[PDB]
Amino acid sequence: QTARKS
Amino acid sequence: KQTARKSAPRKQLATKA
Amino acid sequence: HEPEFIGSPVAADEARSNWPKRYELKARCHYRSAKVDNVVYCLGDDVYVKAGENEADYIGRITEFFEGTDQCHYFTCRWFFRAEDTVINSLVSISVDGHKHDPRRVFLSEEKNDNVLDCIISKVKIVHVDPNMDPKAKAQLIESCDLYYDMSYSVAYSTFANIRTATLLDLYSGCGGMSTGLCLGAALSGLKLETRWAVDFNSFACQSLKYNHPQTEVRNEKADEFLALLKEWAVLCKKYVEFVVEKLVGICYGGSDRENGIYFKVQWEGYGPEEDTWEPIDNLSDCPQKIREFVQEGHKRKILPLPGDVDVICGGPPCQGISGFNRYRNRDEPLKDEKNKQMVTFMDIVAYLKPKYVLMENVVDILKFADGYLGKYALSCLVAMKYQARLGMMVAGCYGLPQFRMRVFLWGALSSMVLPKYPLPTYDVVVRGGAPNAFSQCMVAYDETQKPSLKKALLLGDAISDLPKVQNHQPNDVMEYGGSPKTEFQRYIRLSRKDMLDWSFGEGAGPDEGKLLDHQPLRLNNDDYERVQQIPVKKGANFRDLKGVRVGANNIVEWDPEIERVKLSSGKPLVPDYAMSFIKGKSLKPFGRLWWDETVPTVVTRAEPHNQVIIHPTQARVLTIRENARLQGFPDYYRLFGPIKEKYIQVGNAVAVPVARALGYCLGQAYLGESEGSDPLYQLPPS
DNA sequence: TTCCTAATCTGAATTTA
DNA sequence: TAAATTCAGATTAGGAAT
Ligand SMILES: Nc1ncnc2c1ncn2[C@@H]1O[C@H](CSCC[C@H](N)C(=O)O)[C@@H](O)[C@H]1O
Repeated sequence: QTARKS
Repeated sequence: KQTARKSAPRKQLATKA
Repeated sequence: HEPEFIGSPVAADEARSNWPKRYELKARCHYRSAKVDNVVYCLGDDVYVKAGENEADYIGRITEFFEGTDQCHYFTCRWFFRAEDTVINSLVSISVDGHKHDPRRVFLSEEKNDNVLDCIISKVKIVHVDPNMDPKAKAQLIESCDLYYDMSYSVAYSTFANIRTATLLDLYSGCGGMSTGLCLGAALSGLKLETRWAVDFNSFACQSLKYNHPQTEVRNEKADEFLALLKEWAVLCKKYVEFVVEKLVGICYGGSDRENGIYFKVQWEGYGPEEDTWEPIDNLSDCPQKIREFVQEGHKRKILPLPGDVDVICGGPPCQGISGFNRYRNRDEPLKDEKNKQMVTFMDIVAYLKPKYVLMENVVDILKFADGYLGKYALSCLVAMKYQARLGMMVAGCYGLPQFRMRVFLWGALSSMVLPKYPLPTYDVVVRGGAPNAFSQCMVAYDETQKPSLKKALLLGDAISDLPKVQNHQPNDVMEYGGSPKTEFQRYIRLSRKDMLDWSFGEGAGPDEGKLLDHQPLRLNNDDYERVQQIPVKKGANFRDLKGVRVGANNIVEWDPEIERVKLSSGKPLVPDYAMSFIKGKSLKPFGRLWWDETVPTVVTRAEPHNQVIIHPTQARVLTIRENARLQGFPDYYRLFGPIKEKYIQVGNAVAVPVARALGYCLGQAYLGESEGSDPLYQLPPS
């Protein structure tokens, strides 16, 4: 879906 | 009046004793 | 006023048929009721008795009313134990996640005493409470009296007792010898006890446990992190709720190089597993459906247990901060070292999960360090949680091992279950060590009056005469046995998985069938290597056999004046100075050679020859990892992983798997419902 | 009763790759 | 800074001598 890579 | 009182086989792990 | 006896005496021979040996105190006759200070007490009354100065008033139940042959007026009662009257003592003031010891909760015992009627004070209403009744039908009953008891206490093994799959959580699991033994013994007893979860903050121990148990969910983390992860896995199981994802791998709370909170491992679309990344939840907020899928399928697969999903919890919390080996311990307060507080964390997780059975294991100094503060703490945490409990001390060599490892084991069982016994010794042992005087009654052993013929005490040759020779540098994790097994113990230790009822790999032979695993010793540096080379191959040989060493007055080592300081090839002395200083210069341990007929009291995590006798009897090396695991009963197929030192640590911290296996058989018998009665000891069947 | 002695899932300070 | 090497305390149970 959608998220962050830090 | 006075006080009352409130009061063991050994184990054996070795072959003898 | 004078205490008096009330009513006609019991029939002369009826009193003898009820109390034969009373007719070492003899009685003229028996009665039924007695008055003291204008209150009549009948038989069976619960009574308060005057005790010593500063001592709380004793609590008893009257069993006879008789006039003594010395013309005195006696009564006799069997005592109720307060929670602090038991071995718990000062730790009656502790609380674990809410639960405290109820001041009105006593424990009936069969300990009896005779006193005079003048010791009696006033009646007390003590009701017997069934834990398996309606939970709110016990409330008003408890508040309708003065004291109450739901359990009996026995001095023998500190027993708190009542009046087919099963899941196991292994906390501080290590390489997994304890849980493996428990599962093996339970399978022998007819119970499918598996290990669903295992937590350990050492990575190589996790590697070993998952290798020998592929289906086990092994987590490389800490126990407090695991407990918080369970707490914040429950609410996701209740809610069911830069790049793009394909699936979520795992979940965690906190950890190394991370802050408190729930994190997910993420597999990103178009990227390999090497690019999978641990991420927080507030940064995964745009990924709701995949978190839903993860939570749902992990709940259906029970990757993490909810309260009620764990039937047995076993634990071997760190003893490095409790052992008599640690000369830096803090007796003044034991719950300062974190490794000591890990037992509190363990019992907190037990409180959160509420398993049917609990088995904590530690060493004997937990009953001696800080006068046993921590050990009793454990018992208290079980008693304050209404757990049936039991405490035992078991010697490893008594179950088929050439080593004398006395370990303390705390059984706990919910009141809906049967408290499991302790297995009697199946072997004789070479007694090397002393049990504490305050816990003499907690030694799991046969009494002196009766002991059947047990199998001969295993010696070291029975364990290692099979194995082929290896040098100081043995870099091979897998090799072959030089020949067939020689002794019965070696034949038992070379049994396959299915022959040992190990169902970890299902049917069909698993990995490393018939291979010799981890037969590698600690590679000593060149200096220690040639020091070992200089030790003679003889019984009793140690550093005192080196050049320039002498035994002076009162068995104290000195240097030989006629022989100059013997020097090694490196320019460092052949005989080290710490060898000369150790144990005020009176130790035989440094660079000691062990022999085939003498046992090893306790295998430890460090395998250096420096302050122990760990040198192989005929080879110029220390005992290999496989040999130490054999001394602790590990089956030969149980493969270890990691550096040689880490494998040594794994097998040295473990539980002797024969001990855990006997415990697992007892646990299975208690779990299925096959039990004899009140006896805390159990004789094992042929196994 | 004397001393010893044996025994304790090892840890920390220092020195050296 | 990490890795390797060197040294090391506090109790307590039992065991032989006498
Ligand atoms: N804070 C902590 N959190 C989790 N595990 C810890 C810990 N401190 C120590 N441990 C782990 O506790 C383990 C105790 S060893 C227990 C081995 C096991 N009973 C067996 O029979 O094989 C060690 O392996 C250690 O890595």
